[PDB]
Amino acid sequence: KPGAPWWKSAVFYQVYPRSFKDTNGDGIGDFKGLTEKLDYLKGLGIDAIWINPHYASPNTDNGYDISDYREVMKEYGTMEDFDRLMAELKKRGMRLMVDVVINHSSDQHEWFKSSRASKDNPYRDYYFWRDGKDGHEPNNYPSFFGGSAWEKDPVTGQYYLHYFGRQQPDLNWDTPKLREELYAMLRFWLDKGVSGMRFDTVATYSKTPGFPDLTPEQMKNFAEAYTQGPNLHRYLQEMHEKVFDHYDAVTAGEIFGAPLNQVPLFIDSRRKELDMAFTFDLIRYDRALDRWHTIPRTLADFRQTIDKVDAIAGEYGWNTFFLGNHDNPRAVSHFGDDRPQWREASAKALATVTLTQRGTPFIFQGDELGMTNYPFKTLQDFDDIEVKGFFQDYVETGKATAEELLTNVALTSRDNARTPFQWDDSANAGFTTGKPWLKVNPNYTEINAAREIGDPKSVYSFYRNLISIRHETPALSTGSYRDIDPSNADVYAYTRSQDGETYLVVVNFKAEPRSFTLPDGMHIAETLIESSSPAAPAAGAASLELQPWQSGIYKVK
Ligand SMILES: OC[C@H]1NC[C@H](O)[C@@H](O)[C@@H]1O
Ligand SMILES: [Ca+2]
Repeated sequence: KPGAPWWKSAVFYQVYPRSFKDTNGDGIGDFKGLTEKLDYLKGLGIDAIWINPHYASPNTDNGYDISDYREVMKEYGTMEDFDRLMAELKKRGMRLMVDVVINHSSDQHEWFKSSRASKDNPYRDYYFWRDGKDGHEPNNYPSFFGGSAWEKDPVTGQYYLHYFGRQQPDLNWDTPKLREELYAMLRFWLDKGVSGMRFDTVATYSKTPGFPDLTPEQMKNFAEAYTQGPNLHRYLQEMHEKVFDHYDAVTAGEIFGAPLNQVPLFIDSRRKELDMAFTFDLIRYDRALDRWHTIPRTLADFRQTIDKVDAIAGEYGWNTFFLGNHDNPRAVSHFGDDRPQWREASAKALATVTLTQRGTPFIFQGDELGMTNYPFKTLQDFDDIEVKGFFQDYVETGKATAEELLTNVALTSRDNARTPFQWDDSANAGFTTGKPWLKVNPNYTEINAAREIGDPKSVYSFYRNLISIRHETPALSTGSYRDIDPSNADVYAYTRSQDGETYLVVVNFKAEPRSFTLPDGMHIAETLIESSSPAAPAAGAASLELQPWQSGIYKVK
């Protein structure tokens, strides 16, 4: 003692409700579906669930465009269903983390309908309204979802700001009354017993006074420029002081776009801002600036990025660790090898990495099954507004052909992570009895929960066993982290240590046999678990012979 907070040793599971489990045949997942599957998650060993936005929403961005912060999304159920989900999680000693989207609201939110009525409306300053310049928009800000970040509203002739979709106007945190409304809203959910909140694009809350144009340089990486608002930390510290200081909920911020060196300002516990951070340096380590092309990287880049992110946590900060989420391609497809002969092996290898990283691991729904990217055939197979945005910015402008967009976005699209969870091999993998909102991956015939749960050699069983091991081994949670050799592009090896106990994690990222020599003086003591291994090393081993994609966790001496 002091002991570590429950969130530092917990294993979280991210549920994208819309695609988890449908119970009424409309093809959309819902609260009753998630509730019916809590035993599944409890059995896997999950301590807490983070659910994507579940509030009233027109769904132009699947929940991230909120029209009423105190009502549940019609598609997911009623408040009664949300309350029941809460109660069932508690009966199982599980915690719930909800998504908080307060960088912007839906343009259907009552605040916006009011704001847009006139320049003198009491809600005018709840958003950003500005006069155009030189015949066009206020400045050159681009939107993440296509075109300008400024939309003209003829009702007043001014433009309103939207970093994301035109139906997601940005909230004006410079307005005290708006901040107070957001705080009351957070208390509304916190009073219901919510255990955590994940703050969507938490680094963009502060806008730059005067909205000057982005420089040519900033334009190439506008995501970073939007995180440089001068009042950001003041706002975060105020929110902590006014809200979180009065509850025992964990806060996690999605720091997208921010330079890694600034992350400590968000998570250093002494600053009283956020408890932990979701960074994207790793998950986007091979993504081009335009966000739809990929750039070839090696394990050397992968581990060096992890090393830099871990270092940033220092002694008072804390990181979450994830290899996938609802905005990125599937982990095994992105970091592993999803070819049939290597999918399971690499998926287990990635699981070992995830569950042995320093920080709070988040498992995205389906990754415990080894789900893969989807085989998109036409641009119409994508539902995502972001893909429509790339079409607008790159195809309609003649920068790329529709075929080039398809070829590339098929590998990076958010829709890859949004296909229905594959429960079994019944119609539409047991996700729905109706027509799914997004097509189920045809590989559900071999990749599904029912098939993996009863098989000791499945990806699921491996995740389950890793989660047990993590729970029983303190060092694998809060222990220190040290990369054995940052320049090695074949075998990822590192140690986790705490209170004199040290563990070695070794993962072969190559589809070929490789060798690993332990550091001078270090020797294998015991083997906790291995995947794709014919035999464990013998006690005292000073080196290991690795099979393709083999992974293992060992106690060393
Ligand atoms: O809200 C905008 C953007 N924020 C980040 C979320 O992960 C993503 O799904 C959403 O579209
Ligand atoms: Ca439904």
